[PDB]
Amino acid sequence: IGPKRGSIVKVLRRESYWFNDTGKVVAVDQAPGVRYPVVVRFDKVNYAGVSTNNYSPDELEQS
Amino acid sequence: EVKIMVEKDPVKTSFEKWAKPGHFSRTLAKGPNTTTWIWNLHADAHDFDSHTNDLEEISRKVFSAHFGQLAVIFIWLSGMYFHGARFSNYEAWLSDPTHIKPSAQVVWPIVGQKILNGDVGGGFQGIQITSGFFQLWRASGITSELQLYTTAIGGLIFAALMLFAGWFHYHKAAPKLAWFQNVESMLNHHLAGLLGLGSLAWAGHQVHVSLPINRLLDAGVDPKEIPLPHEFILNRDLLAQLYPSFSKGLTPFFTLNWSEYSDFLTFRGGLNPVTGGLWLTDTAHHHLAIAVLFLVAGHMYRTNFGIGHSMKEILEAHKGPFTGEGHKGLYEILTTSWHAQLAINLAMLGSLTIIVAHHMYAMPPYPYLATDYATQLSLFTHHMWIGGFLVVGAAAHAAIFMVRDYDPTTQYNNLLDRVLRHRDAIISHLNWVCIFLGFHSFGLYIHNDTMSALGRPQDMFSDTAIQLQPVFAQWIQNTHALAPSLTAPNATASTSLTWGGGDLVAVGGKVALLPIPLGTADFLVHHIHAFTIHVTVLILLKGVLFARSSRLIPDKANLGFRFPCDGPGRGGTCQVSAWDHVFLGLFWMYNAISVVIFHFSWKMQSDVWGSISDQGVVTHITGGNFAQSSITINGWLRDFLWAQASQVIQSYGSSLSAYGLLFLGAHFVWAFSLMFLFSGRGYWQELIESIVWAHNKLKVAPAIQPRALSIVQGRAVGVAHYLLGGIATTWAFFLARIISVG
Amino acid sequence: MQDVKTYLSTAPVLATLWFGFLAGLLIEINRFFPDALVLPL
Amino acid sequence: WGQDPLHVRPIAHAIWDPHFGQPAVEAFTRGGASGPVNIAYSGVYQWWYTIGLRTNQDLYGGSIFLLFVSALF
Amino acid sequence: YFDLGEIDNTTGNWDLYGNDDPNRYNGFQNKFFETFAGAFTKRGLLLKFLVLGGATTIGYLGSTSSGDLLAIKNGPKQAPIMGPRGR
Amino acid sequence: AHSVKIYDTCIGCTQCVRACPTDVLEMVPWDGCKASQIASAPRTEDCVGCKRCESACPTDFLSVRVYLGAETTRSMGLAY
Amino acid sequence: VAGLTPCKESKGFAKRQKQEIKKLEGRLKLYAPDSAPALAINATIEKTKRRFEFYGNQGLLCGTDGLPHLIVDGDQAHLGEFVYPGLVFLYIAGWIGWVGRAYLIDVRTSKKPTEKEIIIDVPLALRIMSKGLTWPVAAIGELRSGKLVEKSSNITVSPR
Amino acid sequence: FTPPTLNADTPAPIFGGSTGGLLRKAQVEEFYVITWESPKEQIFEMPTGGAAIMRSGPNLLKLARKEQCLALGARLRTKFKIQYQFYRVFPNGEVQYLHPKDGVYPEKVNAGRTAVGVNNRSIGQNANPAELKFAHKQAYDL
Ligand code: CLA
Ligand code: CLA
Ligand code: CLA
Ligand SMILES: CC1=C(/C=C/C(C)=C\C=C\C(C)=C\C=C\C=C(C)/C=C/C=C(C)/C=C/C2=C(C)CCCC2(C)C)C(C)(C)CCC1
Ligand SMILES: CC1=C(C/C=C(\C)CCC[C@H](C)CCC[C@H](C)CCCC(C)C)C(=O)c2ccccc2C1=O
Ligand code: SF4
Repeated sequence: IGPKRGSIVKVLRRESYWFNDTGKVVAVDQAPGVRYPVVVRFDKVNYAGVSTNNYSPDELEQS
Repeated sequence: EVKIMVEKDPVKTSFEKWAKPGHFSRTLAKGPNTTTWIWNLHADAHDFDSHTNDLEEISRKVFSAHFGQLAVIFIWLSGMYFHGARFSNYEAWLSDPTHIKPSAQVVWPIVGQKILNGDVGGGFQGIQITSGFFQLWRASGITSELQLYTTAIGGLIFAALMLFAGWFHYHKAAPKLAWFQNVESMLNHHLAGLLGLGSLAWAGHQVHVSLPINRLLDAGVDPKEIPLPHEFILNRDLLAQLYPSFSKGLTPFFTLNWSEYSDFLTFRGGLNPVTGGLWLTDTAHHHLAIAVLFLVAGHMYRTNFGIGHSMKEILEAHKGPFTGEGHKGLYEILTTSWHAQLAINLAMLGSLTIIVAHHMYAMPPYPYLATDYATQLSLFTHHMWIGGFLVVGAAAHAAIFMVRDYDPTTQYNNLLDRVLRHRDAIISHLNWVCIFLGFHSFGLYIHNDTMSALGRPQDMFSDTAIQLQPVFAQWIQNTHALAPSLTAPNATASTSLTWGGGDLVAVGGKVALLPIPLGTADFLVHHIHAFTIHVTVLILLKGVLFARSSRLIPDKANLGFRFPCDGPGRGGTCQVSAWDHVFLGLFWMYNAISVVIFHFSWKMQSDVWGSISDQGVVTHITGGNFAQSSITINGWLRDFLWAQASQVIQSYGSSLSAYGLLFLGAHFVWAFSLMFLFSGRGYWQELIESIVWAHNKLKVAPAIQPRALSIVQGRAVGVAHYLLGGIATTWAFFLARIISVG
Repeated sequence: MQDVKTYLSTAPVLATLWFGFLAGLLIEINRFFPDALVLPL
Repeated sequence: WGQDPLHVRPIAHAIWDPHFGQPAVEAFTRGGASGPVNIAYSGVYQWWYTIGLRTNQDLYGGSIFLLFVSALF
Repeated sequence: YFDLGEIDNTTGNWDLYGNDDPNRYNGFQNKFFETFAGAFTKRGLLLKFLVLGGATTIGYLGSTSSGDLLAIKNGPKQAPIMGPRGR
Repeated sequence: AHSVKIYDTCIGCTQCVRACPTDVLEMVPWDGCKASQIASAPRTEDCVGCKRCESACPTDFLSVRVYLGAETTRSMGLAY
Repeated sequence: VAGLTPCKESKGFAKRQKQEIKKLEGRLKLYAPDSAPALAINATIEKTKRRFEFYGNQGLLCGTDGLPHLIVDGDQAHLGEFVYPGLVFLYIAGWIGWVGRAYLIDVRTSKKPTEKEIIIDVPLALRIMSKGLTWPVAAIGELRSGKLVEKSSNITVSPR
Repeated sequence: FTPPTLNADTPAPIFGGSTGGLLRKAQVEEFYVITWESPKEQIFEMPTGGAAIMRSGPNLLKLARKEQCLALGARLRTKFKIQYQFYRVFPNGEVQYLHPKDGVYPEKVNAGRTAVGVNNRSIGQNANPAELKFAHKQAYDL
């Protein structure tokens, strides 16, 4: 599943720090039952200092 | 076992570590990602314990940082002697100092600031200095500005030597950990080599240079025709005409005929009536005695020659039935922790600076120090602020020792473990005596304000109302005035003029010193002082004692020193940290030291400083209003904060108008502090998010993400502007008022 | 100069060198053209 | 104050303070009063004068009427 | 120090300064105090007459006080101080 | 007392439990992440409310969330 | 204009010139006429007389306080009080805003974009600080081409 | 998992006494007893403030708060390799065993425990407070 590994996606999740921000997909989990399989890496950190977050494919579009 | 352990070239002298800013910390070595990285870059710049876990490299960093500090102080002294040499009227002031104000700073005529070059006297224009360098150079025997220029270039040479030694003891030959752990040798060479030989060398200067030049300055001799300092050493008959005891020529020293040195080594006491400053025969006997006493005390500890003391053997033999295994491991505290030694040294240096402030208004060591009231107020005020800052930093590094260097395995059942074991009793009884002092001093002030407001002057605490005379101070001042007759025979006069031995010293028509009265007002303001010092001790000692843990947070030592909080839990854990107790003790140091210097300024402008006319009448600056107005807050606001501020606000259009500008800008920095102190991070973070949105709209977003300042950083910025603005307010008000009326 | 000029290109040094030049320029404007309240041009 | 609104200070209410000394009783007695009183800086005298109230009985009747109005509310 | 047979002794429920002496006075002193302080026992009764008795005793000497006893009942004893602008 | 809620964005990184100073959080099995575990708050009546778990949660936005509600002697952190 | 006399014919403005030299002349009375501090007050007097003769020659308006007041409405007589040095300012302030905006675009397309803001690339900076000279033609040029503003779909927006 | 029973015969660490110990909350509300097995005679930092010599066998320590048991417990889980458990003791005599509930620490996952307080949605799918006016339920507990 997922759009593609190594692709550029835009986050549609409202409560994330990287909403409407360009991110790079580093891992998509193909195991069933995982709610947020797509792991997206960002060039900028959030207030917690991390750049790695998991999103569903419904919360991302290819840009 | 004491010997030199160094090793050669630890780190290569390279600029590749200058280019990477956060090289010392592992978190900052990855580069910036937010704007808080810049603030943690400066916050962790000097924190050498957070860089490495090796105490050897930490101690080398501290040693070369000491050398860099010494280089900065020698650059500063080079500047102040170069300003005396080129940009001062020191020869003009030295011709006659009772009419020409000390000035050593010339401004450039650019934007209207040339009005700040005021008429200080002697055909000179410049900023009137209040640092006391002119009286210090008069006490040093400096006659010409060529000597000031030579001392400036010599200080520049020593500043280059401290920079070379700071490079040398980090990059060429840096000492190892057991070299710094030889504390017995360090105390032996600081007591004997530094404070003993330093006092002996300054005693030799005050025998050969300060004493004959300052004796000729008391005779009205012009400093251009006074012989140069080496002429007293060379022509010893010229030195013998001022003191006949020099005609014997060092034979009474080795034959123990020291009383034949009674011409130039005296125990007089009091002030020179010509100048208003202490005698240099007493200051030379003082330095010779503290040198023959610090050199004796420097031969106490055991280095490697057999004789001496192991101070672990001193400590471990000091154990009592109320403590048990006390004083044991404190040597391991004070040789493996830099912060514990920093706490003790900072407490002694701050308390010592407070000793310096009191022992300089009261026993003025320099000629024409007392009668130049601007110098006395600025020197007392400066040393009180430095002393308060250093004792708050003493409690700070005490708390950093607890959170980062206190090992509980090595400290069982000693003094420190038991002090931690009953810290609730210490803080609670300190809390009780602070509340008791707060009512019994400030509520006494509120009572005086209330009955003075209600038209009951007899229901107050005045010298005319219910009296509260300080009978212990009024007895210790009589004990120090009636001392020379029986308890201290060999004294010509008394220690200070402020004791009660008469001797109304008039220098230049202005009062140097006289007997200082102590009444109900002094009792009230000394209980204010004891209260404020006790509350500062309460916040600071609470932060030291509850740095490890509390009843609230039992894992507070894992959270560190500069952490904001645990969170909104347990009702709210805001400012639980020991850092936040240093942060609040900085405010209580502001309160304590500001009331100390306010009591100082009003007490000596009302009861000491003034003028003497004919037939022995003394008119003070604010005549006799300390005994009646300094018992109410309305008098403090009215006859001190309003009447004496009538020269800082109408100084505009004059040479003292920069004091008005910095008075107002100091109010600005204080009200700017209240922005950081009262607010919090998350509001400013979301406001910065709106500003970042406006930057994203116009494609001017920085990659270094704009962040609000941290909670510890916001409190630090707020307390820095609070201290800077309030201290600069008092600096501007003091240095406008006492220059204007002095 | 692969790292000395990198240190010289840092944010505090370049702020000191620019504002040293900036306040150096505005002082020297305020010497030859002082008390300037109205731009005549 | 209705006889001379230019040279009479408007009195708010009397003061009964047990903590006054004799200077405070002698100094707070203003407006030709029999004791220590507070001078009204609320502009109620100017208001009640302009609106039509002249005597103390009219103000007392207004106070009873607004006691009745507050009781009704 | 935990016992599971005496829960009060292992938790700090100690009479640290208490005494178990039954009596130390005599019968003549004890019968005098309980007779006089017998109408002051009940909390609801004592709170009633202390409020009602306390309101009367402050209104009595507030009103029967003289000029020398309290300055607020003395009144002015000099000419009034005229303010600025003729007010 | 305090209500600690775990959301389905959790990755099972366990550091919310490791940061907990009153043993509120525990890791139960789950099927919605690679670690196959989610946090839960059974002893939420023991929660002081310190939000150390929210400080240690790397998920944006947070998976553990503490809502400060009614506060009792557990959540006030008193010893008297 | 606005009830203000011109400063060349204002009696209060000439009174302030008279009482400023008189303050400085009395400062000169306690110095030698050839001394070094007396040359500074003599240069202060000539700086004061240059200032008052410059304010009256620019058509400044002086009130009842004898002080020059600025008319910022956009009067044809008063362009150099606000309009002329305001356009001089906004050109310089837009120069600061254009070379700081163009530097961030030039370092966003880099390997480490955050190390180029703590350590500012001076050959990259100085090649666009020259380019900030012609910035109204480049700001409205980017505004007309759509490169000045970013579309709201690519802008980080906090939720409602 | 059978919970361990408090023995009430193991002795205390050698401690000189502290003022940070049990106040009257121990007497009327609750106090916490932590029991652990030691390899040898060591010295540990008391969470009430101070240092005590811990015994060579089992140890019993009386604490006032649950946070004092974890602050002690995580101290002797990282510095020392000591497994610990604590209890909650009430003034009536009931001892409530508290941690670890399954016998294995809550950082490690166990199949016996169940998910409680877990929401199947995220924070952004929580309901607005305007559509939940005047109800016992709130935006997160449903
Ligand atoms: C030019 C000669 C030279 C060079 C190339 C080096 C090389 C090195 N030094 Mg240094 N060192 C030297 C001279 C030299 N040093 C001297 C003179 C001292 C004595 C102070 C030392 C003592 C020393 C210490 C103890 C440390 C090093 C370390 C460092 C490394 C980088 C630190 C850094 O970022 O520096 C750049 C630093 C600065 C630009 C700050 C200098 C501040 C000076 C002293 C002035 C401060 C006061 C000044 C008036 C400002 C006041 C405020 C102002 C607003 C008025 C690097 C290997 C560090 C290291 O290897 O650890 C990882 C380390 O910890 N050095
Ligand atoms: C008799 C020898 C002697 C004397 C005079 C001193 C003097 C000093 N020591 Mg040192 N020290 C010595 C031996 C000595 N040390 C021994 C044996 C130990 C090893 C156990 C130490 C280890 C030690 C450390 C680790 C540090 C010092 C520091 C200090 C300085 C005090 C801080 C200050 O501002 O003072 C006033 C300062 C001055 C008056 C400046 C004087 C500088 C001149 C060049 C003399 C210093 C060189 C040398 C010590 C003596 C040469 C004598 C020469 C005049 C003929 C001062 C320079 C502190 C410091 O600032 O580090 C740099 C510091 O913490 N000392
Ligand atoms: C002998 C002096 C001494 C010693 C060795 C130190 C040493 C240290 N202090 Mg400090 N401390 C002392 C005395 C001293 N302090 C005093 C005087 C205070 C009271 C203010 C404290 C309070 C204290 C606390 C509260 C803490 C330390 C900490 C630090 C550590 C690193 C701080 C750092 O990186 O610098 C950073 C330097 C700056 C940010 C520079 C700012 C300077 C001040 C705050 C503002 C500018 C003042 C200036 C005069 C105004 C000019 C305005 C103008 C430019 C417009 C280091 C161990 C910190 C730490 O973590 O320790 C391990 C910390 O948390 N200190
Ligand atoms: C330049 C500029 C500007 C201006 C500025 C302003 C606006 C001002 C502000 C300011 C204010 C409004 C105020 C301030 C104040 C100041 C101060 C306040 C300072 C100080 C400093 C110092 C350094 C100090 C010192 C000291 C000390 C430390 C201690 C003792 C005392 C003293 C004082 C000596 C602007 C932005 C326009 C533009 C850009 C540039
Ligand atoms: C104002 C404020 C901020 C915001 C403060 C900020 C963002 C610091 C601003 C520092 C300067 C002005 C910005 C950086 C300047 C750069 C060096 C760029 C130079 C531009 C000009 C200064 C030349 C907090 O973060 C805060 C946190 C906690 C409690 C109170 C507060 C608080 O009051
Ligand atoms: S810290 Fe956050 S992401 Fe990690 S297990 Fe706990 S709730 Fe899940």
